Amino acid sequence: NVFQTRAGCLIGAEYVNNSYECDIPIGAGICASYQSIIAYTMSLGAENSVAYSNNSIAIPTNFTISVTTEI
Amino acid sequence: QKLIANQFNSAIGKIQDSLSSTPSALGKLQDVVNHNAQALNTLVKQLSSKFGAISSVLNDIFSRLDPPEAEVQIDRLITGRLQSLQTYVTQQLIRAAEIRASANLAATKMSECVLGQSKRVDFCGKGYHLMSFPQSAPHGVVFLHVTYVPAQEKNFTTAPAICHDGKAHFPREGVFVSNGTHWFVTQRNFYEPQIITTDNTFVSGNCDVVIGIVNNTVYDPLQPELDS
Amino acid sequence: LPVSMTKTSVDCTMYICGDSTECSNLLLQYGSFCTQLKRALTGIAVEQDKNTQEVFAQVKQIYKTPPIKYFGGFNFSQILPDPSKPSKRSPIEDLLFNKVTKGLTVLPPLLTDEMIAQYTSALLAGTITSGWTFGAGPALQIPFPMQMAYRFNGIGVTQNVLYENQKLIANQFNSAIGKIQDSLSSTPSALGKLQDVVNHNAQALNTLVKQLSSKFGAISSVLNDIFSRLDPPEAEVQIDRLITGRLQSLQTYVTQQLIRAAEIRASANLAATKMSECVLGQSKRVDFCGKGYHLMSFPQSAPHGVVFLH
Ligand SMILES: *[C@@H]1O[C@H](CO)[C@@H](O[C@@H]2O[C@H](CO)[C@@H](O)[C@H](O)[C@H]2NC(C)=O)[C@H](O)[C@H]1NC(C)=O
Ligand SMILES: *[C@@H]1O[C@H](CO)[C@@H](O[C@@H]2O[C@H](CO)[C@@H](O)[C@H](O)[C@H]2NC(C)=O)[C@H](O)[C@H]1NC(C)=O
Ligand SMILES: *[C@@H]1O[C@H](CO)[C@@H](O[C@@H]2O[C@H](CO)[C@@H](O)[C@H](O)[C@H]2NC(C)=O)[C@H](O)[C@H]1NC(C)=O
Ligand SMILES: *[C@@H]1O[C@H](CO)[C@@H](O[C@@H]2O[C@H](CO)[C@@H](O)[C@H](O)[C@H]2NC(C)=O)[C@H](O)[C@H]1NC(C)=O
Ligand SMILES: *[C@@H]1O[C@H](CO)[C@@H](O[C@@H]2O[C@H](CO)[C@@H](O)[C@H](O)[C@H]2NC(C)=O)[C@H](O)[C@H]1NC(C)=O
Ligand SMILES: *[C@@H]1O[C@H](CO)[C@@H](O)[C@H](O)[C@H]1NC(C)=O
Repeated sequence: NVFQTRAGCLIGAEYVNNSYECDIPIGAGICASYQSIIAYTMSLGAENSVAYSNNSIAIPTNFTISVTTEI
Repeated sequence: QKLIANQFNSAIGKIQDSLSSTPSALGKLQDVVNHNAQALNTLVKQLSSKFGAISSVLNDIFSRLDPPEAEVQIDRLITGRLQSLQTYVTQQLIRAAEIRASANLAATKMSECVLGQSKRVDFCGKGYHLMSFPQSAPHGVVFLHVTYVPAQEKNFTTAPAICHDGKAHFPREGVFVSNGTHWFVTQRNFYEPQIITTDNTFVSGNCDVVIGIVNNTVYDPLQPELDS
Repeated sequence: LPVSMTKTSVDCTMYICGDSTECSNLLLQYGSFCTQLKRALTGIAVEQDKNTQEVFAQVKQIYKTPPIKYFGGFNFSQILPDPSKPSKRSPIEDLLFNKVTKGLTVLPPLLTDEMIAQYTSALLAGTITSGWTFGAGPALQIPFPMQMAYRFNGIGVTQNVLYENQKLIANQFNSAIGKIQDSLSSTPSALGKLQDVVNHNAQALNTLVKQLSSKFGAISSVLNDIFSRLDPPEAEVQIDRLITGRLQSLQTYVTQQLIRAAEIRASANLAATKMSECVLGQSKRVDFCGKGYHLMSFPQSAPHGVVFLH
């Protein structure tokens, strides 16, 4: 398994078309992870198209109380 | 009130469990401790370096060589150890400046999140900030940010203004929404439809200027009183 | 605002000793200096990656603008991505990109320019289609005129003021966007901060390389020349003087890199705060998100930095 990347050439992992969140940063948008060891292009996030129109409004009908920690 | 209290209690229990189970969340203070220990360990270990001299033991250098050359060797040892010590001090100064910046940020967070409610978005956690709670930790502080998060949204048809008797009525505090046949005025962050009256709307101008203005009646509370 | 500098790494033994093994053996007597240099540079690199991540990765969703781009007369073509352009960069972003130009290595950044462009496009789509609601929870759509009426009401001006002269406000906004594009394309020193970052890095590297030709009080600056013209007993002295000079130069370089990394980290923290408090919401802090009463801000990606349109 030999893969050529922008940061260098990586030996020991195979490139996978599937995209996951970054696990071990490599460089130039490529990350490696252990599922054997695989290399992939990191995914920024899940796409979400907002239903925009000039006469539609979305109003929340409920709420949730959230607690988060900052260190 | 009961639902909000239950949600708050469940959230606190969940936070306790999450800290109990996730080790990597509390990694910043551990990194501080590791950095200090590693720097001190490296400084100690540097003592066993020859620094270009023949021996790393100072008294061995005195004893095994003549003083004319032992002095040069000891000068090399002394300058090497001074270089090591000043490198340690410089790195400590830089790290101390970083920690001072972090502590200033922590004090600002305390003042603006714990001692009051902050309108700054994302400063006191994700969502609309309600209140915060401080907790002490080794070499640091932990904040418990309580936030309000909207949920279960619903589609509505909205209009900038309502045209009535040739007058344009704008929402005093809320927005105009319609469920398909009737129009109501509701507050922006929570769905509470209400009858559009003259008490929760204000009039400004005629209907030929506003774009998207729609036709609907506006109830007047006073009319039934003098009707009788 | 600058966000990150270039991730650089140095080969200690290669920089100081070339291809001489005796020089490396002599260096082995000096302890773990090269180890400290490696640790410092690795920390700087991961710090740069973290700076970019904190500044730009503020949303967990990738929002898309609707195909029908009519927002009540407001023209956003100058800041929205250009599908015709292969790089999918906005015209202002393209102008910004155009206007900014051994033993030593430069590590590529973790996030490519396309990913940062996608982040900025997601931020713009979220702040255009959903107002500021997407920064505090689920994205709730709202017509742009009503969002702008919200923002006018935020600064103490009633809704009717905006609704009665919407067309004038839209024309003023479009003219302002055109003027800011022209001002960026005309004034050459507007982007001086990022260029100073690039120039400082290049100058530091060039000075470090140039220092390698200094005699440092020895008879020659060439290592093989000394090893070939002199017998050992004074050769150790000459080589020791050379290698101690080169450790001084390298340590000075690392110290300045650490200080500059701290400065860039402070700038990146400021940029992240500005993103959160001006792009994801409306700020009442005066002179923080531009001169005057703040309405909304638009982010634009730039080399080694970010540009805010207040
Ligand atoms: C409000 O209405 C819009 C459109 O009527 C909804 O958007 C649709 O969502 C479905 C679900 O994926 C898509 O298949 C459609 O293509 C969307 N339509 C448009 C025009 O984008 C939206 O989901 C509704 N909001 C809620 C909360 O139900
Ligand atoms: C808002 O959401 C809460 C939950 O987050 C809803 O509370 C639930 O109500 C149903 C029926 O009343 C109960 O069966 C559930 O056990 C409740 N959940 C909890 C956690 O107690 C509440 O009903 C929602 N409000 C509206 C108007 O839909
Ligand atoms: C929109 O909401 C209004 C008020 O909530 C609805 O009007 C009422 O509808 C109920 C049930 O259909 C009737 O029993 C009432 O008599 C109605 N009130 C009046 C004053 O007419 C209306 O039906 C809703 N429209 C839709 C499409 O759901
Ligand atoms: C809202 O109500 C006004 C007043 O009835 C409507 O204006 C009328 O429009 C019709 C047809 O366009 C004209 O023949 C009348 O002379 C108008 N009356 C006045 C007083 O101007 C208006 O069209 C209504 N809006 C909508 C969308 O139907
Ligand atoms: C929005 O702005 C763009 C450019 O700022 C406008 O595009 C111009 O359109 C006119 C005529 O339609 C052309 O003569 C110009 O050459 C165009 N400029 C550029 C840079 O392409 C556009 O018309 C405006 N309006 C809309 C709805 O997009
Ligand atoms: C909203 O936009 C659609 C198409 O983009 C247009 O047909 C319609 O007239 C617009 N609504 C108003 C009130 O202008």
